[PDB]
Amino acid sequence: NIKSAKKRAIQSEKARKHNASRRSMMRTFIKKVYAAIEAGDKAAAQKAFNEMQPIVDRQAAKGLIHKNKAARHKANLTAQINKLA
Amino acid sequence: ARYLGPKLKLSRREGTDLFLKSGVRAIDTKCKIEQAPGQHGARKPRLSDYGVQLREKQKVRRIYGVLERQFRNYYKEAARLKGNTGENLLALLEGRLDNVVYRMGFGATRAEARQLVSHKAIMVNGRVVNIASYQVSPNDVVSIREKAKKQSRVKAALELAEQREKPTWLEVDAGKMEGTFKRKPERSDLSADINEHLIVELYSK
Amino acid sequence: MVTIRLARHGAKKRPFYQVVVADSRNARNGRFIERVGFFNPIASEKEEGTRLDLDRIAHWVGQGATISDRVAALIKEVNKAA
Amino acid sequence: VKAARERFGRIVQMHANKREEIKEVRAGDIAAAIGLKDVTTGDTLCDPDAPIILERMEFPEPVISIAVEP
RNA sequence: AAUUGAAGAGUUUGAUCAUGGCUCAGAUUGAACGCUGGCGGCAGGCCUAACACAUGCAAGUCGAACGGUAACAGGAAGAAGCUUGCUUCUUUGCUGACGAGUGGCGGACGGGUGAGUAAUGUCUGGGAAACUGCCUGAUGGAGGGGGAUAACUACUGGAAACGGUAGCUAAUACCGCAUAACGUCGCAAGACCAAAGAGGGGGACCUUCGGGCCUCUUGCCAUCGGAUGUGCCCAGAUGGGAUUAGCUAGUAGGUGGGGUAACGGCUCACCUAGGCGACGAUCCCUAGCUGGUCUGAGAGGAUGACCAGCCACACUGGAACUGAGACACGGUCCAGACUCCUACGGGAGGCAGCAGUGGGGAAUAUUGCACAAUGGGCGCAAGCCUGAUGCAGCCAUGCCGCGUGUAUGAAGAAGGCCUUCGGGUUGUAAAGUACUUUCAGCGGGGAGGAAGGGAGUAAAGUUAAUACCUUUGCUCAUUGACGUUACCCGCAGAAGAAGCACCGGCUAACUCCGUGCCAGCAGCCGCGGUAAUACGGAGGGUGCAAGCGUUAAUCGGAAUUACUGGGCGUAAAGCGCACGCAGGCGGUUUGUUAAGUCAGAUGUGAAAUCCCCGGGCUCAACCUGGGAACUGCAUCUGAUACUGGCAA
Repeated sequence: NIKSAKKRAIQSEKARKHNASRRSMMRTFIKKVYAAIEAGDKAAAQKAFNEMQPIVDRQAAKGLIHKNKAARHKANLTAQINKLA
Repeated sequence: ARYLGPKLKLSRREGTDLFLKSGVRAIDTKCKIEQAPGQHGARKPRLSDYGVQLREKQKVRRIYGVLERQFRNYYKEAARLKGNTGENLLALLEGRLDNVVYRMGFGATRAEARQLVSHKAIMVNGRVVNIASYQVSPNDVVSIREKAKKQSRVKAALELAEQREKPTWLEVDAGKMEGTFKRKPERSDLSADINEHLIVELYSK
Repeated sequence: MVTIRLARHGAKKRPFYQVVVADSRNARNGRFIERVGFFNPIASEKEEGTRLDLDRIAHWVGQGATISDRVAALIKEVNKAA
Repeated sequence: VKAARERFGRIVQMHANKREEIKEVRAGDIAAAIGLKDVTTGDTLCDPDAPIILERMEFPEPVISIAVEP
């Protein structure tokens, strides 16, 4: 409130609206692979796996994911489809 | 700090002539030594165990001028000094500046020798001296500043102390108002009239 | 960036400085790992007055240790390369 | 008049009742110092420790002796 | 050099001994009350209400990021009061520099208060499942585009706070495709991922005449590592109470998904029915913790004010965001409590930051000064910001000293005081006499804390470069809040500077006089009966001393919870008496791991602190140097006498 860098509190929700959009942009493509897990095609998920596969790694690169949740989520999902075969 | 009172009662209540009212005419003749100190003490008191340590306590606290607050901390460091703790406490009572200039002949008493110490008139080993609690180390010499040397009162006080035996642990020149300090005074060197043994029994408990 | 800089001791109007290694946010007279020497501004040429242990200054900068401008001024007043 | 040595916080002079501060005590003004403990009414005070110009003037007398009950 | 340290006395009784409480002499206070009061240096100085808080001030910076230029300073196209360029002036942002906005970084550091918490904490060892901005080393790269957008205009709401909409545009801001590896996912194939640019100088070339071009400086980005700030797990200790006996339902555990940087019931799904506890569980009260300080022979007790580490917290309660890192002291939102501005719509706010206010209270500070020191943030640097600090005010609160004058001085004055009324005494005391006057007061000389930074030259490297940048000594003029500094010399005069407790014993120091178990005295036993060494005053001393007594508190003495180191027939104390599962111990012989114990080595035991020997403050206190200590803990490898386990 009182300090001369109160513009940081203006810049926070200026930033947060962008990053939570990239959060929202990230999660729906992590969600999108979980659309086709329950269907039963090993490549329907794998084709959409390559839709988040840059996007979770663009956003690990842009500065939101700490490089290790991406290593988590590209590992379980790759073994998700291979659990059935 | 100082008493600055009637300090020959202090030689009359204690009896021994511990050097306060010395002056030129060394015989007193005006005090009636070994008597009551006042107006009611005509009887001889019993002098039990507590007071006979207390009565010689006034004998050591009055030769050199050291008070109650100053004598006690000398004992504390002396306890860690090895060997005879009476000698180590005497190793701390014989470094005073009013001690040495009284053993230099400068001054008809300690107070007149305090006066030359109190009024900047001493130089020691290339430093013009200050506060009289200075323990004066060995391998040092003592001197007097040029503005306060030979001023109408140092002369005859140097006479009655050149009749003294010049106790040879420190040497005085006295013809240009300088002396020399060699080392410490041992038990073999003092008057040996002072019982130091009843002091330690006070700070033993 | 854990640095090598100065820290302060002594008394009122008569300083004496204690050189230390520390992170440069760490409460100047406080937390630190290993002092290497000290410094007295009232140098007093009898015995000492500024002592440096040079072989840890060469080794701490081996881990990176960006020095301060006064400890570097001690290097130019210790005659390091002499 | 009490034989005690006190000290100052400020001096205050009000414009409307506007306590706009001042550190200068001009001879002929009026001030309102602050936080002095034992200052009664009718004390003749001296700043450079000079002899006072002693003033004793508390001589009206109250006329009623009425008790209280809090 | 470094643990040379342990004492008692009064008090029950006619008297003695024993038992045993009581009390006192020591030391130490974050102190307070009263009496009184000169000075210097060094430390500390709201503990009680984390009570409520007016006022000012504690975190800003970069233009070498940029669009811009709102002030201000030049200069420039142009232009004159007509003193023919001494200059009035609108324009241009060509520069200095930069309010405001966007943007990079910090704002989590430092500071402040102990309310919570008995264990997610701390401390001290050990870890395995991670990250790490700034910093640093090495290794590749750093191409080419684009769309929004504040500011700034048009119009404009509102008392103000604070905004409104349509437009337009720049940037190390944001988002794209190419291109990626010793980086990531996966058995193996393969599949994806980054960014940037500003500034300085300059020769030919080049001139669309912003420059392109070479190069130095500075900067970005990917990654392997380190210093490292931090996160997480385990063991053992870390308080009182059993008049606190059972507690628990994500509670113990598995599988499966998910989760966070990381590991787990960290979380859902289902199965199993256990987990902890009388070797103290849960419940309750109180409390931050450690190094350490106080005392003490030692072992132990009490306690963590100042100092440094760790923790917690930010009015109360909660959640999540941004960022390297926060569930953020001086940030967001919601809620509550209580206040403040109002033109009555609507608006705000956080001192357990410095200083202060009222109140609480036996009690605790200037509504201060400067950024010179050191540290920090930002930045190229110059600098700015710095109540972090360096000082400086108030305080005999404490720890140490200085001085309050000295020699001579007998008729042994006066006066007081007591008295065989003779005398003695106060008392060398004073007066008097001879010096001297430290600090005073006062007047002037006058070191160091100062290192740097900036300006000029040359040289050593870089390169096209004799340029720039960097570095090297030198040269030049300057930077001190403290400060009428410390400190030295000189001046007249002893002129301004002594008081407080006590006197029956403990425990050193007396008679009267005045009251008569009256008024009073006191730490303890006890005094006062007109006829007091205990009461009140005076005088005489006593102890101390610019401090002194009392009061409160911890330890000692207290062998008064006795492991070191006590007792139980009569003094407090043996269950009314047996039985007995937990539990505690245990005869002798052989072998055996080596748990216990023991030796040695290694690493840790932060620094300060206590101690030992020195240096510097003139000496002391104080401030430090080296060293010792840190009595401990773990781990590795050895010994088998006695204990334990194991076996005969």
